[PDB]
Amino acid sequence: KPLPDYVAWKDADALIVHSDKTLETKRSEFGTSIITPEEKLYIRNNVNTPPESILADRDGWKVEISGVKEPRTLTVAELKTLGLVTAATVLQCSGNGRKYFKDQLTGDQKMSGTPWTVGAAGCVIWSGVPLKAVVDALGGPAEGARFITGTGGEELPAGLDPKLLVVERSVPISNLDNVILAWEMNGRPLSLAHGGPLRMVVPGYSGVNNIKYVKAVAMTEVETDAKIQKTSYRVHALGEKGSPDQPSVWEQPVKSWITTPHEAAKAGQVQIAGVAFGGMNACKSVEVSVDGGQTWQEAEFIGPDLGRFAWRVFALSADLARGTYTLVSRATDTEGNVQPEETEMNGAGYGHNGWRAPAVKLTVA
Amino acid sequence: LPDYVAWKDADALIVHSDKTLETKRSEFGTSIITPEEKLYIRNNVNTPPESILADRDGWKVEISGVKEPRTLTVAELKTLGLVTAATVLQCSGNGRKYFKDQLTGDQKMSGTPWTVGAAGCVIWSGVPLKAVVDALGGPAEGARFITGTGGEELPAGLDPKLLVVERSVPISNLDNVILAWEMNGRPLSLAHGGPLRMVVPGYSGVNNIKYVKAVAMTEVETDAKIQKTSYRVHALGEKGSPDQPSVWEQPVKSWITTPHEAAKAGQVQIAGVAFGGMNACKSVEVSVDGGQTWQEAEFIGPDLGRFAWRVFALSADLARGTYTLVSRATDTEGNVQPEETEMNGAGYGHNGWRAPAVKLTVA
Ligand code: MSS
Ligand code: MSS
Repeated sequence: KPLPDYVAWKDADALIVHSDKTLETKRSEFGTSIITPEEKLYIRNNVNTPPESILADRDGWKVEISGVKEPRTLTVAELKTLGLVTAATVLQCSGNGRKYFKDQLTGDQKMSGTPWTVGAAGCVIWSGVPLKAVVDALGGPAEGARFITGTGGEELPAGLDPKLLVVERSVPISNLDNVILAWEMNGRPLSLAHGGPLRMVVPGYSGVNNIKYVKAVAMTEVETDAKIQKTSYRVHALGEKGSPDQPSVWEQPVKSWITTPHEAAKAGQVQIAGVAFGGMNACKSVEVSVDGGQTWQEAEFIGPDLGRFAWRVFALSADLARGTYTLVSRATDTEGNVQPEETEMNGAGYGHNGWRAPAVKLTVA
Repeated sequence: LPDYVAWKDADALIVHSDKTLETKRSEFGTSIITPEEKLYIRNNVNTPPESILADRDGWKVEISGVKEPRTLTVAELKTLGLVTAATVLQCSGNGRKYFKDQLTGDQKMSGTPWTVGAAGCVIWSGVPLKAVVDALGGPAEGARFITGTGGEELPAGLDPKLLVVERSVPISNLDNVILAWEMNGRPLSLAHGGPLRMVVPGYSGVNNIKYVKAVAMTEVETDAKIQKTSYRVHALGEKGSPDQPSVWEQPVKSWITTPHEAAKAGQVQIAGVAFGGMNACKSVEVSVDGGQTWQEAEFIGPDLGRFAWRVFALSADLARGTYTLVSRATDTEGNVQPEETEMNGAGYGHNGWRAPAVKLTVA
């Protein structure tokens, strides 16, 4: 399957093209430098990408800020005057790990959606303006405000109900201090593929909440009742419809997976590495096992600490005999949350973080 | 753009020569890490052919000056350890333009007139030299230097010492030195020293040997031209000689990176990059009036370590006019940038705060 027009610049050999809206990073392509190369970063769109014309005048891009004491519309040019913040986060789809839930289906049980393994995730550095600074410039939040609600800038088709298609998401207002209106990713102007010219980055939260080409940010008393917030991206049992009484895919859980080696290794000393994060919290420690979870050893963190929303690279130096190993990692966050062996089933297949499913088969020769 | 860097971003680079590409001041970004396609280039000799990347894991490195000396492949090196570190990769020439501006009368200085773009901050990943040396029994008794040899093919007939890119640094750097196969998450490019590079954190660019084919623990510095007489700190009109200081440790330095030319009157975000070389940057001051008044700046983004640089920013409310933006950094040991750097003949190691001032026209 060929790389779509809007991501022709990406690295075809590093990606699994599930659909034109769905590209997964290969497990062997994450690297050990923490930061995921831009041309290898995964893609997940719910609707078609806007035209490249929206990047012609980046500084002219408009964002309606409401739910504040002094509401008005500000340009990216203006936003650039109000502040500057840089932060590393784990950008991951709630769908990441869905394949593993599908593997657990018995009988006539069925689950739709992209069968992501581990490649629907990356760690990237964002740069932009803190939402707090933007809200404080406009007098602060309106009294009684409970949510940050961001609206994707895609053109909606005329005639149809906009709420059925709009990419609009709501997160609690306690995230205000963390939220970034970002125009830059990994040192470059933000690409169209990843939400340029401006993206609402919500650290620690799942991909869906990080709104590409954000054209509106509202401090609201209620969640948006858009389809994508009200019934979609909800955690429910098999056979249940989604509904707003259920937990939405917000905070990311503690998670990890092994990234290297991916298939083969020579007998003797082998460096086993991977990535680990705690979502809202930093990863405190990681254990690695070469025998599918029977025996565990403490791993070392590799590289610098990019913050509690980022991931760490970890490594275990293992001396291995000839054979077929089953490499798995189990991470713990700073609050004591640890990955389970398996994740409790849910109907849409969101938020997998089990350690057994994503095991790497290492043939040691 | 030359063949070996055709993948780079032409609009982000100033092409001085086929061996010399400078990053534009407006292209550093505020994410700390310098985009690979925008990273500067400085070669002393022609780049090897792209064929050396065909078999990366098969690339050979002669390790000597150890108890049990032998040649190891990149494949083997990958088994011995793993390390990741962010460093400031900067040419000793960076800032040479500013030294040339200080020349009076019939004084002359050769070399690329770099301003501030002969530098980047990048994440390396590879194997610690210490682990490689420990696997081979440790350093030979009496070893004083880490000497690395560039893998370029030398022309036959000519004295190899006149052209070889071979550099020596003190052995106290052993714990920091990385034999790196990866940069910013990707396999290391040919342009930046792939398939394997000797990264010496805190030291100037010249010491970070591309396509390293030999690493020796030696009792003496290599007497190669590039080490013995070149890259030495001397006065105007003096020849270089090995009694003089070599361009080793980087001094505390900074420069403003944004905005680069224009801004609207009112609130303006003034940002830049700062590092202490061997030491972390502790603090940065920014001035909008060419050094008459100073204000403390904030650090922006995460701390990538003592060898890296920090992004800093000052939020300034500015009236209409023409400002002169300058930054002055201090390291964790109290070393601070001077206004100007003492002159030296080859124009190495500029770190003054006045010369690299940005002219901001506020409308
Ligand atoms: N505007 C917008 N935004 C947005 C969207 C769309 O569609 N639109 N998607 C989501 C999702 S869903 Mo699941 O949870 S993941 C995800 C993400 C992805 O990212 P990238 O593509 O950059 O990777 O994004 C996010 N944001
Ligand atoms: N092998 C080799 N390496 C090498 C060389 C040569 O020539 N060769 N150069 C130096 C120098 S000098 Mo003055 O100090 S700066 C510098 C650097 C740069 O890097 P990039 O190009 O990658 O950026 O490199 C380094 N390394």
